Amino acid sequence: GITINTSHVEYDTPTRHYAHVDCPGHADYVKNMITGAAQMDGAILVVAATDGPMPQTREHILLGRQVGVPYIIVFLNKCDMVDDEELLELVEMEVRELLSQYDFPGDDTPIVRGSALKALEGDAEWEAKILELAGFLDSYIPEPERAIDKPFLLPIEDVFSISGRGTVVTGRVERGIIKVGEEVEIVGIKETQKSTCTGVEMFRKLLDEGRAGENVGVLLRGIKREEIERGQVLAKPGTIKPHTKFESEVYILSKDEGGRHTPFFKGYRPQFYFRTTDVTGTIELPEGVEMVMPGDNIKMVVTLIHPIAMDDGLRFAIREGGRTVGAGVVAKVLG
Amino acid sequence: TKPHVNVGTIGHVDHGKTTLTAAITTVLAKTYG
Ligand SMILES: CN(C)[C@@H]1C(O)=C(C(N)=O)C(=O)[C@@]2(O)C(O)=C3C(=O)c4c(O)cccc4[C@@](C)(O)[C@H]3C[C@@H]12
Ligand SMILES: Nc1nc2c(ncn2[C@@H]2O[C@H](COP(=O)(O)OP(=O)(O)O)[C@@H](O)[C@H]2O)c(=O)[nH]1
Ligand SMILES: [Mg+2]
Ligand code: NA
Ligand code: NA
Ligand code: NA
Repeated sequence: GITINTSHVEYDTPTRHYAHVDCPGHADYVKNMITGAAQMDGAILVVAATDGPMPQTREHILLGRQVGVPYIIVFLNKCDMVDDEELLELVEMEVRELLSQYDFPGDDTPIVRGSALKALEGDAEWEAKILELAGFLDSYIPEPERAIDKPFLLPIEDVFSISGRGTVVTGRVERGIIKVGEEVEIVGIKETQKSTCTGVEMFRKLLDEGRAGENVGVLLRGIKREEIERGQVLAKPGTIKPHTKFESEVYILSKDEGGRHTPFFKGYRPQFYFRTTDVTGTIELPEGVEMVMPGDNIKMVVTLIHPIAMDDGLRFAIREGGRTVGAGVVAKVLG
Repeated sequence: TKPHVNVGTIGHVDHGKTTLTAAITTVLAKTYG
């Protein structure tokens, strides 16, 4: 099992409540960013003015882009140690160039020069820089799109045939909302079919609609139990398409996490667990990469035997006989 | 009521992510408590 090491704190600005996550070491940042163990609507990139950008500075920006972190604000730290406006502008420039190298808008990125330590000590000059950072959290990061406002999507778990009412599929609304009368496409594994929602049920009782986060049953028109299966998803028509090949960032569990004990090479054929089911696939390692050690994280191009409904940001587990040995996130659909 | 937003600190080890994390918490509490 993946070991998740985190530090959670919450704080408020007059207009917003923030759920902040901080991690100990680089491996924690990799794991937690790929698995979605903390979803960042925005990340605060801390760069010590004394060191300037360092290896994990680059890797976290790179990971951030690959896993979908939409915004990055920079807090140039330890400025209490650096009194040289020119040195500070040098570092800032280095940071903007780095952000741009990975498609973040370096030029438009807020960069606050501060000292977390002296601010923490009660020094008013520095506390002001913290307030400035919080201002950018408020102004630079837009109100995130709530689950209910996204197009409907429900990972199908079970498939029932019901006495005279019709075919029923169950699962948790991952997002959006489904109402009786709305159309729905059944995507993945087979050719996309279409149908109509003639009823949403929850706790035995008939409802008008199902909502993100709720476990419901969806009665479908005309479709028969044999035409639908686990791994497929119900979605507002035209919002998600099935794909077989994609680029992804994956983290391979370490030995201590109960993962593999040896590296795997090209030709490794594991199962990719997407939402509800396993699907075998073939892998392509990045140029120059010959093996993947337990604990490593790499960009991996995957080709599934059977299609799956997916879009950038979709999480998946890599497994060996039902046992998890890796975690990944779709970075880019290829087709 | 209030909009909820998820954020976090990324960056190289020892650059001050944990210190910044505490600093944000204490300063916002003393300013907007
Ligand atoms: C008191 N001082 C501030 C702490 C410390 O002694 C540290 C150290 N290297 O000795 C930290 O790195 C320390 O400053 C630090 O950075 C810590 C962490 O990053 C985390 C995070 O993010 C999540 C869970 C646990 C930890 C932690 C226990 O390693 C934190 C300890 C922090
Ligand atoms: N001078 C100075 N030291 C700082 C500042 N912020 C953090 N430090 C020190 O840098 C070291 C590492 O800080 P820490 O928060 O643990 O870094 P982290 O590994 O990124 O979480 C500690 O000794 C801190 O006291 C700062 O603004 N100024
Ligand atoms: Mg830390
Ligand atoms: Na240094
Ligand atoms: Na603010
Ligand atoms: Na070899």
